[PDB]
Amino acid sequence: FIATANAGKAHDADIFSVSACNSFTVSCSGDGYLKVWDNKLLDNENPKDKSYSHFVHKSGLHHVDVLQTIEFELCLVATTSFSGDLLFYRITRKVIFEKLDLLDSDMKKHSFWALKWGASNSHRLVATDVKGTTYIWKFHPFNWSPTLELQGTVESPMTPSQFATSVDISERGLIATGFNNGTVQISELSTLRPLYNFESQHSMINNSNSIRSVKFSPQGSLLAIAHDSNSFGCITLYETGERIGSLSVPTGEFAHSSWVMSLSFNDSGETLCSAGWDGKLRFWDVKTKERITTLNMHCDDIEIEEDILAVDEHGDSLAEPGVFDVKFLKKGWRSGMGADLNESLCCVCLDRSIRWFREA
Amino acid sequence: ARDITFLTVFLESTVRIEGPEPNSLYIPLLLKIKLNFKMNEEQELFTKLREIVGSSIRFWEEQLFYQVQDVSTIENHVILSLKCTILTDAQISTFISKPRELHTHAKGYPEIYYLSELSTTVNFFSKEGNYVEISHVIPHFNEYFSSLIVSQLEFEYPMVFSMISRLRLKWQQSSLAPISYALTSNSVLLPIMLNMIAQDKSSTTAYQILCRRRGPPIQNFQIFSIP
Amino acid sequence: ALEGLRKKYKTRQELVKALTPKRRSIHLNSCSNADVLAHIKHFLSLAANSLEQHQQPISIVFQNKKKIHTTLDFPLNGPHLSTHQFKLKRCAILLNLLKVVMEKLPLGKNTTVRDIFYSNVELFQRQANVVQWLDVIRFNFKLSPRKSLNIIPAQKGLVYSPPIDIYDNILTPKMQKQTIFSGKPCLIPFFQDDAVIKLGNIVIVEKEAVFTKLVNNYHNTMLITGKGFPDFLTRLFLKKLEQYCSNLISDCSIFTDADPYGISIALNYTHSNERNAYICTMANYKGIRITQVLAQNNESIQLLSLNQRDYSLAKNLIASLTANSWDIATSPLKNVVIECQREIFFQKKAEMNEIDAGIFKYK
Amino acid sequence: TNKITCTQDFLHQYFVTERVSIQFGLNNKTVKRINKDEFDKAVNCIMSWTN
DNA sequence: AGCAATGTAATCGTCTATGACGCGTCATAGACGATTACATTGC
Ligand SMILES: [Mg+2]
Repeated sequence: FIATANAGKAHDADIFSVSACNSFTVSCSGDGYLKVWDNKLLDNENPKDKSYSHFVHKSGLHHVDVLQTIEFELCLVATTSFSGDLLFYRITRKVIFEKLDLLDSDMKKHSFWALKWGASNSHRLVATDVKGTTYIWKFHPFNWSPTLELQGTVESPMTPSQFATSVDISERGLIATGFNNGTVQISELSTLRPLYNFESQHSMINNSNSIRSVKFSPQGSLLAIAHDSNSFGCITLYETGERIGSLSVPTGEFAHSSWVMSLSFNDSGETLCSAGWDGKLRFWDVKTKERITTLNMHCDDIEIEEDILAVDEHGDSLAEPGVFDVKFLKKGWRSGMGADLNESLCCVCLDRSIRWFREA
Repeated sequence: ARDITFLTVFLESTVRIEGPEPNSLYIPLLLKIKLNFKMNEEQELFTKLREIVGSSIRFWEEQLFYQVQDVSTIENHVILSLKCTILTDAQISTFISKPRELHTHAKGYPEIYYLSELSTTVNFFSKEGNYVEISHVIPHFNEYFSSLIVSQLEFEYPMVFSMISRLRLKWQQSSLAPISYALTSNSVLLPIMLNMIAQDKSSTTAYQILCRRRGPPIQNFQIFSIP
Repeated sequence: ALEGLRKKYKTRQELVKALTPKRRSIHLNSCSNADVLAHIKHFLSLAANSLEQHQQPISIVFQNKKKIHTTLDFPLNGPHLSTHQFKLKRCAILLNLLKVVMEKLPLGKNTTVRDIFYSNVELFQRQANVVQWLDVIRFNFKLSPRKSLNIIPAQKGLVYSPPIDIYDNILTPKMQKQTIFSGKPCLIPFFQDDAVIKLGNIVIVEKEAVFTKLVNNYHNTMLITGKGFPDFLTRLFLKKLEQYCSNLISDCSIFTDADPYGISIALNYTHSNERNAYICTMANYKGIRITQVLAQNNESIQLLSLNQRDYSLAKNLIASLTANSWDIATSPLKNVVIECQREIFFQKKAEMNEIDAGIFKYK
Repeated sequence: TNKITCTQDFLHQYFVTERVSIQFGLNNKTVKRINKDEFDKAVNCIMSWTN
């Protein structure tokens, strides 16, 4: 591909996640630092200038989501710090971080792990806790006075009360709640009844088999699911539940040589992004199920020489860094040559670098 | 065979101790509740009253930590056989009797006066006469015994009929020996420390009524229910 | 009897005063060996006099360690009932411990807590009871826990130094000096903090099972260790090493498996909370972390999944470690906090029983 | 003494709650306490009714 | 195995609702939240 702007030593803890809504490249990180990287950057300048940081929590941030709508210019940011809470933020423009706690006080009693916003096409979000419950809210902006009303009481099917790792929302009505050991439950929006809940088929021999991520495909029929086989990562698709194969590198069959950490579907469902801890990215055609290309990740690719982080705190050489997340920026979101017609990609490596990429 | 009769108290709408003559603690046999019935009756009446008598068994067994043996009519009488469970023969021998011989020089010692069956019976009168009406004679029967246990027969016989003394001892009887074994170190404080657990008046349920009452339920105290 | 007595004493006030028997309060609290023994011997005697002669209820009163009035009496003077009132066993345990301490004090030879518990198992039951009541007694007389009342912990941590001379003053009042031998896998019996140690790459191992493989292989690293959670004598030994013979050693490191328990053990080794006497800030943390087992799993470890209790412990260990400290980036507890952060989100522990390789060797 | 005072009568003079008597269960306020001379006259009337 | 950690239950203080007395005020008690002890976990 084409290696566009990046930023090394962005944060200092671990930068765990990234999200984007055209204007922004919001990315929570380790030591509770939301550092919104304003997306519309010209010339070649690194995005630090547009880096409008704001201290959030001392505990630590893993996930981050953000929803920009077209009303009024409402745009919220949702983080789920390690201590178990829902930190929301009104992002409005030098942006000001104005915290509106639109939740209640009797609900902050358990640790919510991941969340996903569902746009109105009726804005919703789901944020499952570390007990198993798949909580569902409903947004009501109205005059600034939002109220987030709870409706979801989707209990944990697999026993007992294990780690609800992954979260998703279908375009129409479906919610895939991946668990710590297989059992990616499928539920419905307005009935609160779990539909067909399958398991990872290749579960032979007692070993770790988790669900690192689940992500639906645009129109809402595909159910590509990542998992972890012992010390190897794979990909398993479904239709919204039947097993229809498994992505694998040419050579058991594995997509990567390590854990598949995050996925992403493009605008209309032609490509997949397999973010692996091995140190590279593999792109797959959904219909055909071959790999399109391989994208190596290197620490020296950082444009600023002082921002290169090739040695860890302890003293080894993490030259090939893990990739905690990879996200897609839709048609016309970036600024630059061919930005309107080309889709864009973004990744956050383990060497504390957030790197964007342009379609080519 | 000392005999005590309570003043005749009847509200409507005789303890026998087989001990020598005398500060002394009383204990039950090893005791009977035996009331006669008359209408100034064994026929018909008695047959269900017996069962109503058996209705008290919960209070006798779940509450007071006793154990029944038999309920068999003796002519015109109901036997409510009651053997002690907290203070068995071995326990009485170990506590008050065995250290009663070695340490004769020690004073402040209690004399045992065994308690036998008590029979304070009052024949109530009802307008019906020949036939009998029920479902209010149940509270009528409960009231007398509830009043008798709470008020009089518990401030001077704690060990034989009290509710919150026997339970306290059972809670503290197991650890009663090391305390004496680590204070005067032979055994001598053991025939008295049992006469001090029973000789406190703060443990009576009368005190428990008028206190702050922090723990919400205890001592249901509802006896002789309907069959 | 309340019948015929209620007319003398009226209303709920002062009737509880009448029914409550007067309590002859006895102060266990408020010092050399003779001074310590005098109070203990007087206490038992004056408590026994009330029971034997005056038939007056005793009430053992004392002030325990603050986190303060507390009372244990006989015969449950307490009003109504409190399910907690199954506590005369604790009073008997306290009395028996006082008797045993007073009896074994003049003998002049320290006896272990385990020996005391084994002597009378029926009443003491779990050794935690004896351990807690010993500390209560020590604090109640203002006796310093460092200067033990002739009662010592049973000894835990073993060493594999390839000398380690220990010197001490032995009471009986007299002072005597001794020398204790080492050089093979064994234990250093005891030395007070007033006593000091000498010496003739330290590797801490917390599991003690992986320890007895590295002792066999040995591929001159004096190999001081402990067990799961360190005993008091082990931290005392490490502090004495750093305080008298710090120069000779270099780069001592802990080595714990990457569960929340392992990092908690390393923390309890390295950094303690508000109350601290011996902390051994010397030690460095180079333990086998999450990013030291996954990055080697290509050329193997069983791995595991988080339990509900493990996650709760690791999250609690994140609230504390950084509550007052301003910044994660620069802090003495940066590595532990970031490691626990990774382990919480990776959702997999990494026990160390089979990865044992040349990691222990520095370079 | 052998007066034998009723449980009912005991509460009413002293500190009453009328709620604590529920779990304690001493409450049965139907028979009521009967004074000795009034008891004698009452039982005489009851006996005279029978004829 | 000496020394930890935490979850849970029990107790204690405080707030508020209701009843009683001389429409407002005071007393009482029931319910809620906070604090601590015990043990069931764990190397
Ligand atoms: Mg372990």
